[PDB]
Amino acid sequence: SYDRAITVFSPDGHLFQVEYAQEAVKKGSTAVGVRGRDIVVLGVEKASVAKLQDERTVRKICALDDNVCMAFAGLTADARIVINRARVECQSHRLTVEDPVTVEYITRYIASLKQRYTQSNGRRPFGISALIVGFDFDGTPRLYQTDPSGTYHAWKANAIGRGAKSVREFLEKNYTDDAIETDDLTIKLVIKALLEVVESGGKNIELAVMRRDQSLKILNPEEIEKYVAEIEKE
Amino acid sequence: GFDRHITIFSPEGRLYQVEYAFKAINQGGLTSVAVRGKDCAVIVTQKKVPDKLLDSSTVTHLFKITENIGCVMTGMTADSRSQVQRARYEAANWKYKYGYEIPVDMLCKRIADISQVYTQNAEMRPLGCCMILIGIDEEQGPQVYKCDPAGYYCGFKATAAGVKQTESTSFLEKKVKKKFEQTVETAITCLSTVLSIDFKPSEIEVGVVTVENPKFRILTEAEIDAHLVALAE
Amino acid sequence: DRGVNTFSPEGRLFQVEYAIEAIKLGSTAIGIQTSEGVCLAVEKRITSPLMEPSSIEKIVEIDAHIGCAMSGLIADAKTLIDKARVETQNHWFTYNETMTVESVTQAVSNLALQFGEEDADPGAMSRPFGVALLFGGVDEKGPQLFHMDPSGTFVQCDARAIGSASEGAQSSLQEVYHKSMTLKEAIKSSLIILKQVMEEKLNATNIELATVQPGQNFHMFTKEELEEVIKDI
Amino acid sequence: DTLDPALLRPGRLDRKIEFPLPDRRQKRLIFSTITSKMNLSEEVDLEDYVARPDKISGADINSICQESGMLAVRENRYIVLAKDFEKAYKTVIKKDEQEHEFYK
Amino acid sequence: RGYSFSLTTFSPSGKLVQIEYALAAVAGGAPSVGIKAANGVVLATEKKQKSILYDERSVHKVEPITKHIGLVYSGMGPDYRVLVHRARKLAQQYYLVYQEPIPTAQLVQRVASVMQEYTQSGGVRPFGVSLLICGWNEGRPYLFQSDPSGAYFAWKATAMGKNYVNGKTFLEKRYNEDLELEDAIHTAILTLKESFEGQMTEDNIEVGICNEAGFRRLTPTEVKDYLAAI
Amino acid sequence: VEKVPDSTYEMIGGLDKQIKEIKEVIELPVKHPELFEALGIAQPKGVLLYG
Amino acid sequence: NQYDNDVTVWSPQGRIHQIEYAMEAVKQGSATVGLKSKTHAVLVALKRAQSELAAHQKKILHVDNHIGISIAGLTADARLLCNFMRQECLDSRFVFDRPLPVSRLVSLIGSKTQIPTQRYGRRPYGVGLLIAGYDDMGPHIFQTCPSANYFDCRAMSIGARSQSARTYLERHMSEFMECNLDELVKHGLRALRETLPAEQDLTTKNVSIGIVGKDLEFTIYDDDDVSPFLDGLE
Amino acid sequence: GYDLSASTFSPDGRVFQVEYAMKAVENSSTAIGIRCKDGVVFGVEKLVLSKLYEEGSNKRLFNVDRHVGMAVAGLLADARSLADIAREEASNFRSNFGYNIPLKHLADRVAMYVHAYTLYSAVRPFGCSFMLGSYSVNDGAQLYMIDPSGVSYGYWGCAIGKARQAAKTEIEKLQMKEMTCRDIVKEVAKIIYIVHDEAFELELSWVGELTNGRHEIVPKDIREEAEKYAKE
Amino acid sequence: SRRYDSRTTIFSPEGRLYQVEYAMEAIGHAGTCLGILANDGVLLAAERRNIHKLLDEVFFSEKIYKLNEDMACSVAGITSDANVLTNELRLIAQRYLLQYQEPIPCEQLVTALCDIKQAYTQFGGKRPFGVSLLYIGWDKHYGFQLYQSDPSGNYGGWKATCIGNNSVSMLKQDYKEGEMTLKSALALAIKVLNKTLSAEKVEIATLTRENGKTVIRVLKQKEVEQLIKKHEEE
Repeated sequence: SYDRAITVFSPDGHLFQVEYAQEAVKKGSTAVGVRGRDIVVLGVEKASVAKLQDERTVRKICALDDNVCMAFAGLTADARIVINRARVECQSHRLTVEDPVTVEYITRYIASLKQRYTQSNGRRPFGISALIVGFDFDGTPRLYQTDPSGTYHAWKANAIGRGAKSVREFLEKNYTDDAIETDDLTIKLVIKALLEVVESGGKNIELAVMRRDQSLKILNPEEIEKYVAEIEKE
Repeated sequence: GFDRHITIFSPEGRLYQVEYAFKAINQGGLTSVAVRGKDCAVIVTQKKVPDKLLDSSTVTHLFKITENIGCVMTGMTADSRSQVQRARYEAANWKYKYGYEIPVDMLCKRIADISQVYTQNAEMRPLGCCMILIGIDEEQGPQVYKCDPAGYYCGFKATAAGVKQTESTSFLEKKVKKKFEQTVETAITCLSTVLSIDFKPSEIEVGVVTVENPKFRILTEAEIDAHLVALAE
Repeated sequence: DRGVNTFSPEGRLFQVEYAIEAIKLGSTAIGIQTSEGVCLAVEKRITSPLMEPSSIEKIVEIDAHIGCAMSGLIADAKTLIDKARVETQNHWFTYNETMTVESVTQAVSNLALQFGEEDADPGAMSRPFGVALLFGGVDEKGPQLFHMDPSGTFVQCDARAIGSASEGAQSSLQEVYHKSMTLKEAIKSSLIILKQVMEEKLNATNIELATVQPGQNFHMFTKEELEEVIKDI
Repeated sequence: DTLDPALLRPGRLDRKIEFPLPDRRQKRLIFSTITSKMNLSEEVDLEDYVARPDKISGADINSICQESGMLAVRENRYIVLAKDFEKAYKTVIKKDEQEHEFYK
Repeated sequence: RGYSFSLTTFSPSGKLVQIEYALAAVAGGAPSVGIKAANGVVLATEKKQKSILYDERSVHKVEPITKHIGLVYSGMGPDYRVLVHRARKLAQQYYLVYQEPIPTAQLVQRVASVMQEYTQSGGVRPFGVSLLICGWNEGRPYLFQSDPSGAYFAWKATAMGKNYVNGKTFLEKRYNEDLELEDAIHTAILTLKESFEGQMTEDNIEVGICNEAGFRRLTPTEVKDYLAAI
Repeated sequence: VEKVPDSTYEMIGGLDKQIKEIKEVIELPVKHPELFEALGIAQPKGVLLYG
Repeated sequence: NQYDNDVTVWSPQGRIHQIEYAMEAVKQGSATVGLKSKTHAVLVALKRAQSELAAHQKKILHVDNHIGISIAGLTADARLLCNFMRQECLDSRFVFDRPLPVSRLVSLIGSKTQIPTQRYGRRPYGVGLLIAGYDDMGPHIFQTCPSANYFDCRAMSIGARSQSARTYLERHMSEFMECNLDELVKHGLRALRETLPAEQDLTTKNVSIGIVGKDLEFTIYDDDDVSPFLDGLE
Repeated sequence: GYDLSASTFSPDGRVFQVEYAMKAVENSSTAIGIRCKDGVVFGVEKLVLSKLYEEGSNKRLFNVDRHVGMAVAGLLADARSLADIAREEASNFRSNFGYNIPLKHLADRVAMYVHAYTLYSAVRPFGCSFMLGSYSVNDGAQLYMIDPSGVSYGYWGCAIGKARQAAKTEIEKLQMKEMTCRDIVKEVAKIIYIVHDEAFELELSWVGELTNGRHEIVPKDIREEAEKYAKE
Repeated sequence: SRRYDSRTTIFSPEGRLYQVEYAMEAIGHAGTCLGILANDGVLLAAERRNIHKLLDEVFFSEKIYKLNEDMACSVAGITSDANVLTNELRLIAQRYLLQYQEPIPCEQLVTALCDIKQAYTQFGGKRPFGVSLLYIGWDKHYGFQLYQSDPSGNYGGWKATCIGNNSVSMLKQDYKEGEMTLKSALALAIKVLNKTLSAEKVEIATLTRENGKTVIRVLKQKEVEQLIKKHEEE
């Protein structure tokens, strides 16, 4: 019943609550994805979960239903609500039209939801930002990146984590046509892109791939090592 | 922050709204002293008309809750009739809900309790009037009560209410340790010894209840005039 | 601070004159009503070149014969574009005909200055919609475009510029339009976008243009049509 | 409370004597002395006004007892019996405070 | 109408500013002792009014919750009366659904549950009454205390109100685990006798016991009786 | 003037860990700096006495 | 200025401190003038063109079935208030099946715009209506105000520098209660032609007028139909 | 800043949002009401701004229940609001209890309405003093006057407005009890012309034995008879 | 009024949440009760309030709360709030049974409680639940597992994490992740509590099983006097 208008226009057209959510996604993990023309691929430099984590419940990588899956970046507990409501309405859109639900529609639902929390009476618009990847009825490995202002863009790298302005300018530099193959050059581009930022993948990185509406497979740190070694060898 | 703005706890306790509401009942000040008789709870108060243009019958404090309970209040008179109407409401609601006519004590508990929820929640001021209210039940003698604007009803013999409360209760304390159905040397003489007017029978309102006749009666200048000329001992 | 429903010591609301800002922020869109159509264009300001530019929706078709062109705080319009199309098919549903442009523009602009803190159920709005847009549409009266404000003020327009280029492009558009389409208003409007140029020489990747002509319904231009026009300049 | 924090330091003072604003087991002795240098007619009571122990100096004991005698000068009396004691005390027997019900 | 925003909030130190003020308003309240004893408790308290003017049979501080559970307070006046109203209502919900007098522990669960949301929930300030509970509940007696935060602890003896450090230290000195009947009343009387501000009048104290036959207030002829046996 | 400081020497009533640690950091950085400029230590300074 | 959280507060003299400032917010609006004869009342409005060119934000409005209005202040709030006035005027067409009288119309909107002046956090309806209609007796004309205090006036002018139009129109009341339509609306346009910045013309573009009275519907004269009203040289 | 909210007292117990509403009727014109044995006569000062306003541009003598009246002082929006809910209140009494509303109950009802409306920070107080008045066949000429504080007193000759400091003196020196209302309608103009110290286009209404429990603007003849109390 | 609200649901200009990290400093004032899992079951190890004799008997303590047959929880921070929420989450556990006839695998429960506690820090204007409580449990799906949550909302599998003051870094140099042998987990628990001690001022509680059903023991008195003499040096 709390009805104070929080998200209000200040002077010079500046909607301060949303830009405060922009630092709130600037102060998270470092998520990254690549649309690799037959495959899509993610990655989020994780912390010290080997000391005493459980790797099963440190997941920045979730799954929406089977094909679309997202990597949030920021506040890591307001995100899980958006995960749950994405899964719920995604099952409702399996109820009505009965498709392998298109990635455009669910990312319009996420952006419309966060824009509906930039409007309602006193509820602090989210501090998350997504990487809605996936497929559709005919291949088309579309990636989407939302925003706490509820603006989604259909771009192809969108490194939107904490130290990821360097990663998106790197990915601006080093993604033209060399990653059109099956998986190896794409995943090599991702693990190269996050090994720009931190250290070795035996403690830090974890990834996920998705191939043609089957087999959302994560990569355990034994397998990530091979790719990391190849990158190191260069 | 907002200790003296909202009904919340300041440091060292002492929420700064109820004593700001206590100082509200001294505004102007038309002052009641209630006298209790082992068989008759008399009521006294002073009432001043400003300019002989008011209707003196309409201005009063002296309200009637039911056929057995009267009341008099000395707070700010805006907040008075909002409080006495709810007391009439809970009296008639008691008689409709629980059979017998309400006895005088838990009426004052109940209006003390809604005054509590005024001074518990925010966004409402604790309304500044205290309810000297008398009445007789079948079991005990005549009673008298006063809920404050904080909700602390006590069960009194003889307090007072309004401006000059301390001089009145000092006079009554000095004049009750000696031992009074007539109440001729107690009821008016608290006023005439506190503020020294030695009233003509206009400005004083008196409301009695007796064990022989429990109906609440507001007296007129004839019988209060005999009551005043009985101060010739 | 102060709230949203307060008037400013200049004379207008706070949130409305603050909602006139964040229209200077955001991309620029222009529209020209002609005698045989209405053309809309927007330079949707792609940030990086690593990416896909043909999914920044700034020309949105309300119906087959109403297309809008928003700017400013993007994606805040989607609720009132949703209300525009739901109201459109409600009109066609209940009345079995087309619409005007002042009925969709009448219906959307009622939602602009409709907000507040303490009101009905919390599905209401807090801030005003900080998105200025204009409905290019063809009617049985004529082709026309209705420039809205965030204040709910909507006006008849035949040559209107929004966004950051609301002064220089509007003053340039003030002197170059009087007559009719004859295919060259769409080529003398991207010329105004050619003077506006921020990052790139206005190729068929960073501007979206769409016309609404009375013969057809609308035409969101694809790439080879755009670069067919850009080759002619 | 603001004396100086260099006026002591074991050399300039080395001591500190608190004066208590006395209570029950002392107040009785103050009344016994100050009444012991007056004329009393034993209608007075001692421990009744030792009771209500509320915030007195010795100076205001001399004020209520001195004031008791001077209030007995009204009827040109060489003693004091009942009211001048109680009377002066109540008048200036701390001219009250300001309680504050509910809390307490 | 209403506020629907909490006025109790977290300090920049990381603590509740209103609750420590509530414990200040409790600590400025009238002193009250409570002694858990081997068969039954005693919950004494101190009723000092302004003058000798009031009806000391009118208001109570020992008052039961409907079966065998009395509760005595220290602090704010009428907020206590609200907690008695809510406590009697919760005990009667429990009695109408489970057909036994309520276990004391569950009554302290529900009274501490209702005192919590006044540390939240829309403009209400917390109560500032740390009342303490008694109760015989089957086999061995219980004793508790619901702070205006909402916490509660069970023990063998406590005090509250004014100068309660002296009450806790003094009861820590004089307590025995078998100390059971009227000796507890004795030490309760000489815990209130410690300060009292003077003369130990029977009309200014009232006690309540839970002697395996329901909580009951003590008549004023019984407290003065043991005040004759001091 | 502030004659507060009263001459004291070694009559400290049963503190030996404390005087070992304060003499570890109050006369070694004064009367033997040579093992601090060869031990790699920069400088110890500032002691907080909480009790 | 602690009287900025402020339709609940009182300035210490007498002032409510912003619903007179809404009266400022209709002083800022565009100028207009209405008046009444013994037979039929007229409304005249000049329409500001703050653009390329336009319909100049059409002021006088059709509410009714002879109870016409003339707004001057906020436009969206004006349209909200005339959807109210419009809807319950049609409701009085529905239930009672008579023309709703003009006085009860303006009184109950005078009780409808009075509620947000009372309560909390709700701005007053910042629009100065200049309503005019022909009930059973003579054709009334009511200024109402954002302070919810209407006036049973004759020949009132409100808007930007409309005080000069009043002081023309105050000293020319003697030739009212006569002066038929052809010479009445000339007498209102030469009352409007003082609020203009002293440069010469009430053009056919910006002047839109409305006529209501005996044996004629409230009739709007737009860009074309105002051209038969032409005279005056000053 | 103990101001600006009706739910916050002063440090000496004085709710400033009420006394700021009280001066907010002291900057508005007078409206006197004089009781006599056959009914209550009202008279309101008017402060006609321009010639543009016609006769009765703003009613300030409303009526409520076909017999009680509404001489108001302060903000006409707020006074008109409580006028129409007084109409609804006597509507609920006559519909509910059948018997025509006695005025004491209506003044206590509207009084506790406008008082209970000054206990919350979510509302402002009203800014309008006003007075009532009527008589039933066995009531007596009851009139009451109600402040923005919500207090309602029975009067004889109460006067609210700007110049009530002047107006209370002549009503006090006028013979109050025993004259038959027609003269005092005439005499009301003497009070209004004295207290107006500067178009004063006044307006009168009453209830009386010439009315049998009703209200009329005067009928219209004393407006050219009590106008002849110029030069006094 | 908007002058009075604490405005809990506001992002900082640094992007964080003021009322949330004030709860994180509330944990460091009062809080103990580490938890260790093994190949066998999981234990809490806890501290009571002080040395204050005056405490007759706790059935369970004020620290370890039973939730199902196979779960339990321990509590840091403000003890008044968490009591409420643990009864709240207890309701959740039982209604999962009512919906599914399963003993509620504990990650469902932790997810539900973290969603409602996130909902109190999301909107409503209230203060957040100042408790970083943690959970132990078992399901047929996974092994013995403990989760740990905080007033922000996120949680995790936190194999040996303690809460409260004097922060767990020694445990991430001592815990053997493969095998632990729960008696030696008791030994490590009294090691850590011996650095940060009979059952007057300790409260240790284990979760084990026999033949399939789980057994939650609160480790009655004399077992603590066993383990406290199981040292010499440590």
